Amino acid sequence: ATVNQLVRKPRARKVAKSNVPALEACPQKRGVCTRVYTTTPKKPNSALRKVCRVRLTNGFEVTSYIGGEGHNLQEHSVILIRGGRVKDLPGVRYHTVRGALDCSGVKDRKQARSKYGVKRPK
Amino acid sequence: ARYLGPKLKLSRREGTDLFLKSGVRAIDTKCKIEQAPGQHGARKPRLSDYGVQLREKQKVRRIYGVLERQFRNYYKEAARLKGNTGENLLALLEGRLDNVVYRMGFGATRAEARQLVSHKAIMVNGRVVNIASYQVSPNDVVSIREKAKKQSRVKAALELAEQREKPTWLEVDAGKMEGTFKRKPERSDLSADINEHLIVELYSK
Amino acid sequence: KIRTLQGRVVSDKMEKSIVVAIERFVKHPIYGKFIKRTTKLHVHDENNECGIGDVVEIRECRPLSKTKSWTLVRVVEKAV
Amino acid sequence: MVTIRLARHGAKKRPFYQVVVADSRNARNGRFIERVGFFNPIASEKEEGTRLDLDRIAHWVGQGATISDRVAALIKEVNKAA
Amino acid sequence: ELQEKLIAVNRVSKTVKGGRIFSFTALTVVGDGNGRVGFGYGKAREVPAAIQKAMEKARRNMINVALNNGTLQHPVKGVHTGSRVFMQPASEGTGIIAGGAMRAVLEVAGVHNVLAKAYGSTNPINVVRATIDGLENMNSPAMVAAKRGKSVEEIL
Amino acid sequence: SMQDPIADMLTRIRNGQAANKAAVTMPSSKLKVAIANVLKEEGFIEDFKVEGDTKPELELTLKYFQGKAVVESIQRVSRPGLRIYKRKDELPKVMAGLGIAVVSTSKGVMTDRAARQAGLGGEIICYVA
RNA sequence: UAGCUAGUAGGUGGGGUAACGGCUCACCUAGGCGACGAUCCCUAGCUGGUCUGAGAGGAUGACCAGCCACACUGGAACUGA
RNA sequence: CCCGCAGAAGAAGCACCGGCUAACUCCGUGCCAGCAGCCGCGGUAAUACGGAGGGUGCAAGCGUUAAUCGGAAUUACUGGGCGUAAAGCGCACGCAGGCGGUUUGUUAAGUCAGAUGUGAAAUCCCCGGGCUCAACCUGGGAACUGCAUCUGAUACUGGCAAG
Ligand SMILES: [Mg+2]
Ligand SMILES: [Mg+2]
Ligand SMILES: [Mg+2]
Ligand SMILES: [Mg+2]
Ligand SMILES: [Mg+2]
Ligand SMILES: [Mg+2]
Ligand SMILES: [Mg+2]
Ligand SMILES: [Mg+2]
Ligand SMILES: [Mg+2]
Ligand SMILES: [Mg+2]
Ligand SMILES: [Mg+2]
Ligand SMILES: [Mg+2]
Ligand SMILES: [Mg+2]
Ligand SMILES: [Mg+2]
Ligand SMILES: [Mg+2]
Ligand SMILES: [Mg+2]
Ligand SMILES: [Mg+2]
Ligand SMILES: [Mg+2]
Ligand SMILES: [Mg+2]
Ligand SMILES: [Mg+2]
Ligand SMILES: [Mg+2]
Ligand SMILES: [Mg+2]
Ligand SMILES: [Mg+2]
Ligand SMILES: [Mg+2]
Ligand SMILES: [Mg+2]
Repeated sequence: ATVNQLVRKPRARKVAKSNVPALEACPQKRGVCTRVYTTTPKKPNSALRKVCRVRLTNGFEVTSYIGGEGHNLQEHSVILIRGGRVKDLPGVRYHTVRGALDCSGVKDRKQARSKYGVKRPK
Repeated sequence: ARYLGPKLKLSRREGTDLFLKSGVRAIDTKCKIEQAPGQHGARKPRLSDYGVQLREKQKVRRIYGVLERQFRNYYKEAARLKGNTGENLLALLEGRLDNVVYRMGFGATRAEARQLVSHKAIMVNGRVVNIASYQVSPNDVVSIREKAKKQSRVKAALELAEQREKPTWLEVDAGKMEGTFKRKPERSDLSADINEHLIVELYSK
Repeated sequence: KIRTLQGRVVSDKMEKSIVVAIERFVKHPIYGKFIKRTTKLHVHDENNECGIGDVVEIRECRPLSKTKSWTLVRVVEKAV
Repeated sequence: MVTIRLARHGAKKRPFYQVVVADSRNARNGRFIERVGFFNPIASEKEEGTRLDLDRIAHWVGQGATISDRVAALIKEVNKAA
Repeated sequence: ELQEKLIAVNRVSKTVKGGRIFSFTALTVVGDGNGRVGFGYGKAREVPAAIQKAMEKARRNMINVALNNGTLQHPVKGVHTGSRVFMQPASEGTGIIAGGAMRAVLEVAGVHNVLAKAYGSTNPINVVRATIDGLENMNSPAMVAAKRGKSVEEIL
Repeated sequence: SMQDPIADMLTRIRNGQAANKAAVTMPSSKLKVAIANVLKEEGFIEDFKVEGDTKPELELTLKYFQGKAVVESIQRVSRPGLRIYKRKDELPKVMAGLGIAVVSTSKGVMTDRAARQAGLGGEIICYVA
């Protein structure tokens, strides 16, 4: 606090870690489904939340949520994952991107279609 | 780009008359001006603070036919310019070419004026201008070219304008169909129902 | 009149050469405290007239050794 | 050697040349010793388009500066016009 | 003549043997624009009653403020519990660039051009209290001249 | 240790104002005398009186108007731990020009306004509002 | 990462450079750097600028321009202004 | 760039609508399916899921993710604190270091003042000008908060000398 003290030893900037460190400051990343499963939510939620453990192109083994009703994913299925946590599931930091490499868009969606990789119905 | 949807809808949502129709027949006859648009129109929820500011901004934008990026740019310009910010913004909006033609009266609506400008009916200083956002300068005469001078719509529009209250800051000749933009309008010349402090606050959120 | 600097002789062991601290009383960029910073310079002195701890005025010159590009002009305040 | 020449600036299809004194080795728009004028070939009427600092140019020539064909032409035009 | 406006209405609990008893507290602030501002808290079992009580309180315990041409007279600090407040005499036409509660109290007071910030806690009740305190603790050039024993021209 | 006499003097003045004491006394110094003179000129105190030969004591007579202190606030600025110097264009305006700032310039200790008029900076000793 | 350095630090004389110089060599002196961070480790081309911010600052160095370094990797010289 | 031809003709989507945050209803499911930036929603009347109608905001774009600054006075020089919220070494001595009562003299290092040189051009800002307008291009200024040198001032701080 004393100016002399500051001169001797200045103030450390508070290094804020990223909450999506497997991306490595990339907006998306490609990966291979190591394992596809359902899991129980955190404390006041009830569900079987769909999630895939994915080995990324840059070495990292993360787990990624799979949003939307129903999915075609299985083991060895290349999907795009993005940034975003599911809160009520512990340790899930990434969503899969629907509508890329090997992940389908949600069926019969008419709203938020861009969010669920759904093409314009005729 | 342009707003292409229902116009009386815009007026109803805002509350005021935005002059989005020619005004031969009154808007109370054209729509339920008191009731808001949609299933839940009669219900009127109480607007907090953000909402009121947003509504004011929407009103002004709708009245003139400026999209958000353009409006924001205009605001930036007003702030940059010396003097009062709201007044500057209003002056710029008025300066717009479509607005000037409408004020002169070579079009029933702002839409009509813009269409004419687009379709190359309007000369600024004897030079065909095509842009509705074209800033007119002081002492600039702007006239209908003869090809658009034969339009019955144009003559009808002139009559309608004659019905309306004529603006002091321009001087327009109906037979010659040319008007001289003598000076940038004063705030006293513009409408009192338009509030600028709300708009300024909104763009200073 | 020539550009010249004053400084204390921190050592004079190496023959024909002295090291001359040139303390300058600079202000700190951020905190505003005035901190004493030092600039040691190896200075050439012929005849080895200077002692350790003295005060000596020096000027810049063509390099006389790997580290020695300053020469002394006059010794002053040579008390012990 | 040192030369006195136009440097291309402006937009696509709308060149505006800054006449600069510069060591010929330097790139056209790169390092330059002194900027001694401008020339605007699409310049409209009631605009000069050209502006040559003649005294500086003369001084540089005396020092030994070669002149681009275009710059020479500009100088000739300026003298006639003025 | 008196412009008045309610800043915040807040729900409070007492927790009795039966269960909880809720009630509403309304903090209002009134002022004449010409300089005079006064805030009032108020508490009641229902919202409208609380606001009315608040209005009465506000109308009483007002305080006069020396305003120079619709803005402050000098940079002023204001303190209270959480509320550390800064307020600056900004140029005519800037408008009031000031937080929520702050904006309300200033507006009713009649300052049209100020730059404020609420540091520390921004708890409405304390920040309004702080702002009013700050406004009072602000003398005019006539007042400073009187205290120091000079003319206003000597002070500038 | 006593490390800042001017600061001590300022503190004494503030405490006197708080406690409604008529006069405040302290060991006199030349800088202190100059500061006192400046304060008197600007009218934040009624008078000062240096008294003694071997170790003289400055006695300031404090100023009251309506029950409250004339010296509303009085803060040290330059201090031994951190000296502050300003240029003539950077000279501060205390309380937007109502209060004064005592600045020690090349031509002696004077108020900020006087220094500004002269066209010279110096050590900003203290603000008074 | 708390000790580092033997052409190391300085001198004399030869040699070398377009040029001063441990640049190089022989001898002489025993120095030189270091808590105002040497040495060692990690990261990084630098600046005008850019973004942001009331400012003070923070982050950054794509495009345009100045400077530096590199040309498969590691060494070397020749020609030549 | 201009002139002529035909005919509304070839040209509107994306997100959101529980609060923060502008915009609400019905149907389907029934802690499931699903949503989510935060807080939260869903266990059979869901304005929070999915569809529909209606509405709101942007618009040739609109959303999501990543990244930097802001808000964050949340590294607090401007601009924080330490009894009980995180924070006074268990207590002392003490070198380097930081700070130094009061008077006079001297110095002018800090400090302050004026001048001179430089601080490339571009960029930013200001008044203009040119592309139909704008973006864009561009003239002239201002600015480049800096650094150096010379000549001054003697309050304060430093040095030196006596008290
Ligand atoms: Mg549950
Ligand atoms: Mg567009
Ligand atoms: Mg802004
Ligand atoms: Mg030798
Ligand atoms: Mg690298
Ligand atoms: Mg800030
Ligand atoms: Mg590149
Ligand atoms: Mg090689
Ligand atoms: Mg050769
Ligand atoms: Mg709402
Ligand atoms: Mg549930
Ligand atoms: Mg949703
Ligand atoms: Mg239902
Ligand atoms: Mg939700
Ligand atoms: Mg839904
Ligand atoms: Mg801070
Ligand atoms: Mg804290
Ligand atoms: Mg505890
Ligand atoms: Mg203790
Ligand atoms: Mg002393
Ligand atoms: Mg000392
Ligand atoms: Mg000096
Ligand atoms: Mg123009
Ligand atoms: Mg420049
Ligand atoms: Mg002294």
